Amino acid sequence: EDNKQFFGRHRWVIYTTEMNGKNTFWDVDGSMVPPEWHRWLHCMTDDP
Amino acid sequence: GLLKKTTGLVGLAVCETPHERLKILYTKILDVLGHIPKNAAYRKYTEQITNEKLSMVKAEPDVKKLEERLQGGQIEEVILQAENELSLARKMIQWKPWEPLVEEPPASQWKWPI
Amino acid sequence: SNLIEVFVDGQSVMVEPGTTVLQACEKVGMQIPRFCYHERLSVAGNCRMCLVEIEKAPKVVAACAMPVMKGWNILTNSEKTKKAREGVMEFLLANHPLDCPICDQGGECDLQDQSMMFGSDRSRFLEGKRAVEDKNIGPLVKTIMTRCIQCTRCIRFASEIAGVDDLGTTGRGNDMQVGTYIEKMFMSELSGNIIDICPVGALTSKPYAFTARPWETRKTESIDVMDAVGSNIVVSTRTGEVMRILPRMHEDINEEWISDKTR
Amino acid sequence: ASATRFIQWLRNWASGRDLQAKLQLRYQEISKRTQPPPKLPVGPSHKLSNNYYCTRDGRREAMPPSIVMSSQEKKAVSPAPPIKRWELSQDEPYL
Amino acid sequence: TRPTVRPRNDVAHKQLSAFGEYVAEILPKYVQQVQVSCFNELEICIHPDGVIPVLTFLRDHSNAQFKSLADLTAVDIPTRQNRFEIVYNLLSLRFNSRIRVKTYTDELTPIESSVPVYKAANWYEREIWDMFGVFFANHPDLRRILTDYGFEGHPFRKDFPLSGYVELRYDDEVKRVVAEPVELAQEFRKFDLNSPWEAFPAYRQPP
Amino acid sequence: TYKYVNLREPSMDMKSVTDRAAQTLLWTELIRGLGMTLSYLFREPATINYPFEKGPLSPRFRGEHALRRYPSGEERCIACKLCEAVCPAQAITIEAEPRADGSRRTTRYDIDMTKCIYCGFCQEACPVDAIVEGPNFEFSTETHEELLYNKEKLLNNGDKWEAEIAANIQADYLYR
Amino acid sequence: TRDTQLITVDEKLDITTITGVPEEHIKTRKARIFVPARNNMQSGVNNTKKWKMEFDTRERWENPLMGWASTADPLSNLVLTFSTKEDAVAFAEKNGWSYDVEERKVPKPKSKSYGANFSWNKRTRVSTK
Amino acid sequence: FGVVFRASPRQSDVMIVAGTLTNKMAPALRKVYDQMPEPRYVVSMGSCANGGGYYHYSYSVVRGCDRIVPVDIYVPGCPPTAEALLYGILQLQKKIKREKRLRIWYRR
Amino acid sequence: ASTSVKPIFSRDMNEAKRRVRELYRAWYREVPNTVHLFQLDISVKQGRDKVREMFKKNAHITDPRVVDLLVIKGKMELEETIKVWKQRTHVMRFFHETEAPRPKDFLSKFYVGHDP
Amino acid sequence: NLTLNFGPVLRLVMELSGEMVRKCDPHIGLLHRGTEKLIEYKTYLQALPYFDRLDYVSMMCNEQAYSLAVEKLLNIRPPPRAQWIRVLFGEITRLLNHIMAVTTHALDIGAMTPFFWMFEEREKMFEFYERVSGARMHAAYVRPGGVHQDLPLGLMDDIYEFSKNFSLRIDELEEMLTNNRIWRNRTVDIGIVTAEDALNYGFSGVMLRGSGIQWDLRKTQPYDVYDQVEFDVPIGSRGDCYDRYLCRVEEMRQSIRIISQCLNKMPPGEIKVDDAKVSPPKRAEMKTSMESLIHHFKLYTEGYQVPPGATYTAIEAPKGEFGVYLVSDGSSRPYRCKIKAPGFAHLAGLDKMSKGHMLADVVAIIGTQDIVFGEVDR
Amino acid sequence: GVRTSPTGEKVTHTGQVYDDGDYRKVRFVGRQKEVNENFAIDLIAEQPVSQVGSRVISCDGGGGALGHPRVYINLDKETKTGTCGYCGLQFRQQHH
Ligand code: SF4
Ligand code: SF4
Ligand code: SF4
Ligand code: SF4
Ligand code: SF4
Ligand code: FES
Ligand SMILES: [K+]
Ligand SMILES: [Zn+2]
Repeated sequence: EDNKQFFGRHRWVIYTTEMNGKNTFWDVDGSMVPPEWHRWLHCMTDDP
Repeated sequence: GLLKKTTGLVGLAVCETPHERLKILYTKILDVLGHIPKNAAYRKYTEQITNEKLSMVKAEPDVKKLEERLQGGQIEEVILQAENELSLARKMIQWKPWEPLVEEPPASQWKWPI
Repeated sequence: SNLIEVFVDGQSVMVEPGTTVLQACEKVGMQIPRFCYHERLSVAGNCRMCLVEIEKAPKVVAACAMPVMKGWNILTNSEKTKKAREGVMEFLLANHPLDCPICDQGGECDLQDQSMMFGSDRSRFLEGKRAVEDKNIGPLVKTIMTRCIQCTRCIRFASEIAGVDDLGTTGRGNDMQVGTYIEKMFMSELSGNIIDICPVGALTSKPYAFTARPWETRKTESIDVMDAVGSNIVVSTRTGEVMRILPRMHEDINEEWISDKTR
Repeated sequence: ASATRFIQWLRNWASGRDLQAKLQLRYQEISKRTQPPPKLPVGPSHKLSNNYYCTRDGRREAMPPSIVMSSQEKKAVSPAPPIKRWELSQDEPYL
Repeated sequence: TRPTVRPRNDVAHKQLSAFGEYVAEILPKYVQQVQVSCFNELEICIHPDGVIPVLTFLRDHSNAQFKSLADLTAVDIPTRQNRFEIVYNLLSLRFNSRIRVKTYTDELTPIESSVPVYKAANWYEREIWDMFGVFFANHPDLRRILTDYGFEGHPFRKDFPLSGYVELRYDDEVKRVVAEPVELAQEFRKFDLNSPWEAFPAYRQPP
Repeated sequence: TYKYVNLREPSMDMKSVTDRAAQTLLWTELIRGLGMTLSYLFREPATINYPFEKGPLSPRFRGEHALRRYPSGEERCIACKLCEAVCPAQAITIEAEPRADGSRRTTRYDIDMTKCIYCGFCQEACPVDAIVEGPNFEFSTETHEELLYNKEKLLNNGDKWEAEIAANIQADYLYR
Repeated sequence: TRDTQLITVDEKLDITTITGVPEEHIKTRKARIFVPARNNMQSGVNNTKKWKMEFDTRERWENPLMGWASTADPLSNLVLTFSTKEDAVAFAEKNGWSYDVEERKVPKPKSKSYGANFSWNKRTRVSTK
Repeated sequence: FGVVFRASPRQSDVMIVAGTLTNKMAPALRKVYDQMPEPRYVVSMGSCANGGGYYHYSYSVVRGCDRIVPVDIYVPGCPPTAEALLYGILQLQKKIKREKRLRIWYRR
Repeated sequence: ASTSVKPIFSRDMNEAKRRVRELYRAWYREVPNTVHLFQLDISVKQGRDKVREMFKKNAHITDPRVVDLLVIKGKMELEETIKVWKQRTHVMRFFHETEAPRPKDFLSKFYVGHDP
Repeated sequence: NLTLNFGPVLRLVMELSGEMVRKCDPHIGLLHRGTEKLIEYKTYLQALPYFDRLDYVSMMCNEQAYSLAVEKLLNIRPPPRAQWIRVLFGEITRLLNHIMAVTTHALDIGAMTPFFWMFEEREKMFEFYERVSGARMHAAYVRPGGVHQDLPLGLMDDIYEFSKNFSLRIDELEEMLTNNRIWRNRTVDIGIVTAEDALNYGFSGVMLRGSGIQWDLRKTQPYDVYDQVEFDVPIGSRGDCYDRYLCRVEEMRQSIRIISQCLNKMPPGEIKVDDAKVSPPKRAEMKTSMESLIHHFKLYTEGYQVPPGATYTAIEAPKGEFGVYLVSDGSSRPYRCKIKAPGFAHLAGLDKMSKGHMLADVVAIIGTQDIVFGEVDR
Repeated sequence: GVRTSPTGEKVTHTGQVYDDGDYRKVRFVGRQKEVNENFAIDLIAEQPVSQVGSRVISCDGGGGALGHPRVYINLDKETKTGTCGYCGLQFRQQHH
């Protein structure tokens, strides 16, 4: 989080390098965000 | 008054003698209406409105004041309409709308809902 | 030669003596709202949804039971008639359950449709509703009796059409209930017809329960072959499957009834 | 907003306008993404009395078209009065 | 007032009624019926022979000046013997009013092209031809405008199936898009929604 | 009221004619355009760093359809077919029967996600908040058949996205 | 008194060749011109006013992928509404469809009397009210 | 990402069918596909190109562009958000990354 | 009377039949050009046979107005072919090269399905 | 002459004599989907999303035209707050369409940079759509009787923040186009339409105001609450592409002017007509009241019956006069829904406007007509 | 409560499973059959019966406006529990 950045770039996720037994070091996907964080990451809410 | 530079409508040129142009057209419409039967509604209604507009042209020299009296926009728009009325009256003579209805509709032609 | 002259909204209509206000309105194409009246049962006059204003008469009359008199003007769309329909509809829906989405009658319910056409559009009932115990009257007719509006069609049909005097009303007042009192099954060769006449979802077809909605079915008009009467039916199908069998009116064969086998 | 004063002057001068007053990027002047719960009002027909539907029924006040003429001295008329001429804007008559 | 009901405009209902009689008197040879709806819309129903006379009068007459053709379309009512209803929507910027002109025809009877009156009717008439199969005589260039080349049938007719009769597909054997009889994996589900109870007694038809 | 956009007469005094001559010969107005794009070179770009940054959405966002449950695990859907009757694209297919315990439940609940127009009418019409459109918008597939959801896929979505669907409904149920 | 010059055409109206319909769906089909029967679940009679024309039902099979109902019949969903029997037969004849016309079934007028529920001697007396 | 805004069809590597494919337009779309130099991929964007969408039951709509051309990625939505389409392009990139053209050639 | 009706172009069959032949000659002379421009895989003779077959199916018409429409539509079809508004796919839709023949005998129908 | 078949969704079959255009013949129908025939199979609520997808750059102005037509037949009136929301998002939509019209027109004739500046503004306006409806484009938010839901708390403050800066964004667009001689060379004296030709060819919108005709349905035949807002109608003088470009850019400035007044004059109240036989009740009362559940059930399965009748209702959509001729038979499904797309009459006049011009001018003329083939073909 | 057929395929909560000789099983070769593991009929049986002290109880599913339409359940019959028609919860009357 960085609230000095403009809206849209003020929240981001650095994806894990391994999820569900898949190597995601270079292969990252937007669907890897779990639903609880999906809401906070897309600014549907202010409370993580 | 000083002649306007433009009418504001593209393709509609400014007329330098509006009063004389309208007197001719209105007097020419009345002449064509004389060939229509007296009882025809088009004769009675077109002569009535034409005379009122012609009365205003002869009764007011100022163009700006004439335009407000006629309520037809720019005077060049009044002239154009008088040309459309004149071409209409000539065509009505060939159509002869004042005659009885050509044919009746079927029994339920204009019934809604079905 | 004995026809009398009555008016319906000013239109003159000639009616045989003994004709009711409801019937006279049906000769000009107007269908008075009704819940308890069925033209093949005896008159009951207890739902009060047919109340209509007779011009110059202070009191509204039950159109289903009032024989029309000479020179009456039947105001089927006056303010007095329309306010009488909303009051009666308001009372019918006061204790009715919020069951439409789980109720098999939804989409072909006379309580729904007449509420949309003649009733109000909201509620002022701020109390708790009535709940009623269910009765098991066999394997063919499912009974959710909290949906019953106490119209007594089933009682009259069983008593008059089917000849079985097993249905009736036990109790009194708001707690009056339709049923058999004792644990008994309404097993008759014409029992399944009480599903159709019942205007609400109180009586529904147990085999047909939950399988389809009325708007999605295709209706094919055909004949019954289970016997030699030749009853006219409508076969409801959806997506190439047969869903239910309904009667079809033929005045000379089966009226609007069919037997349990046919159904 | 993170641009230094020098680059701010350069962008401002090249454009000719003070860009820092009206930035196209949204910083913390927009509404919070979690707002307090609302409580919306009810309409004019939410009443417990004097609210019969036959008195506020728009659909049943619609009528079939009026037949002014059918096949089954007087002054000439127009569909409506002539349209009033428009008035030049007092805000910015000429762009 | 009554917040949920559309307010009437009796002034505009009076004016349109007067102009309807005006038009009916000036063109008795064609006008068959004039009516004003409860929301103040004037309809002039005419014999199809009057398409050019009636439209020309409304376009040119000093008290009409209906110089815009807003729309021109057709409605298919199969129960009438003249199943098609040709509708003209005209606009008058001088008097800030609209008028609707209706006529009729069948599958074979031509209608006169109103291109000489309104140039905007060039494409509207082609769309009517393409979608309903109504032939407009003396049209400068009459041909399909919306349907695929070689399309058979007129889709907007009430008896034309919603999904048509043919569907396209690429065949690898012949290396081109081909047309074949339509087969839907899921048939369109026909819903019967009409309530069996009358909604509007003011429109009840006589028995 | 109205205004004229292009009804001004250029001045013919010698200074104004020379001001226009300088513009033509010295390309002055073409050089303002260069200044306006040099300005944008030194503005921060509006690009976000997808997929590590996401575009903002709201609780009303209409995404992948999903079937929900009560807090007890019982399905909310009671096979009423109001969603099926209102779907403008006719994308919902429902079949139902009495469940083993007498309950009113669907045996089929399919949504053709290639017919669906993602309009949300179904979740408007459902009286029990069973079918909803979740917040997911990243479910692109490699075959056409993966977009024909059946009751298992939709129930799986509900179990998969309930934690976020429930909070989106809690944030917006008072506007509906 | 039309000015347009008319011509005489003495043949039954027939438009089968200018409708675009495949020949398979003009000769093999069977129109049914009827007044829909009242839905026996409701007492409303507002769907029994107009005449309908529908066509003969054909095969619907189960879609292998999803179990959906498939069809190869373009006229399966086609229903037309007509004011009268005659103008419904007229439409069928000019389109070339063979048809069956079923006469309207109107309920017989009934003799209803509330007082009969309390008869002195007759059998119409009711046991419960 | 390296995805130029708009390339000419003869320089193009992927075709995005974004909208309703009507019968009148179907042969034109096939011709453009046949003229794409290989390797060529197709992305079906939206419900109209996926399966006809809102106009599935129309007489003049191809029920899915996958009756005319082969499709590699289907992007659902009406319309898919610009981010959903981007998620589908990044999925096509991941799909190219899994190709084994030389392994198949080697093991032939 | 009832049988009085506006003509489209032709006031009787004799005048209508003239327009049919004028259309046939226009179509007959464009098959070689159509088979060349569109690079069709059919011969000119079978292209002219299809023209003949189309003129033959609706050869029982006796209403002059129906004939005029069939000619109006036929000219529209010819114009699309000559102007090359059509493509190779549209010209070949007259030949139904991709759908297997539907047998017309009763027994063959009886085995395959319920249709008559 | 040389015949060029500029295939594709537009197919232009032009007849060129050297570099001049002697005849332009637009071939359309490449996006004809049978919308009007599909609407006949839908209830009135089910046919609403079909109108987002006609002029798919002005989505919420198409819904308003349909809603005004059904409301006219229904004889109901949407509540005052619903009308201010419909005039607020009508002008936000007009900004969306005019950005797509000017910048795509500029991109066609070479100027590619203003497209990217303004499509960031479109991205922020797509968020207003998504915060009231949940969809960025096809909101299906304006409905017969009002709007679906009420504005969420915090939206109007976000609309204000966007509107403060938007004039500066238009000024940057004008620094690239208005005085640029290359742009003036591509647009000035190109595609001139006389005021009398424009009326007879069925033109509407800036295709008339560009020729000096003083007509705007928002002021001559006002709908909703346009009679309570103050704005100016930009009028051209030469009838050419350049004057039409200046009318569109000036209309964006007036749209911001109207948006400023909607935000201040937004009233309280409900957002859909308080008549549960037309507009569904709130979910809270659908789950407690018997009447409400009945009316919810029937409004979402059968729909509301509309009295028999026929209306031609029109609005001043950003492209021009958008209207519908809607025929009701008394049932819950429309009998006929003819859609009057303004571009259909405009594109029909491309042949006239292209006479005496070169091939590269046809690209500028199509841009100045603001053609979207969702509405041309329907 | 996912049961497995003799061939090995999971039975869905609707009772669906392909027979042994059905060719449509070929769609799952190299892929999987998606079966929801949480059977609703089993989870609503785990909920305890609620003891109330009145003849008529009302259920709205819990959550107020977030539940289901409010219905009233009659508990006069002592040989069975009163089940909610929307959500399956059961109620019983205390010692009567
Ligand atoms: S009987 Fe009718 S009103 Fe009562 S719950 Fe069933 S559908 Fe609803
Ligand atoms: S069960 Fe049905 S038929 Fe019997 S009284 Fe109740 S509502 Fe009437
Ligand atoms: S969102 Fe719209 S299209 Fe999708 S399933 Fe729901 S109602 Fe149907
Ligand atoms: S999802 Fe909702 S609307 Fe659809 S059938 Fe289930 S309960 Fe009814
Ligand atoms: S946005 Fe929706 S309706 Fe429009 S083209 Fe895409 S899928 Fe079709
Ligand atoms: S129908 Fe008359 S009281 Fe029931
Ligand atoms: K029942
Ligand atoms: Zn419950």
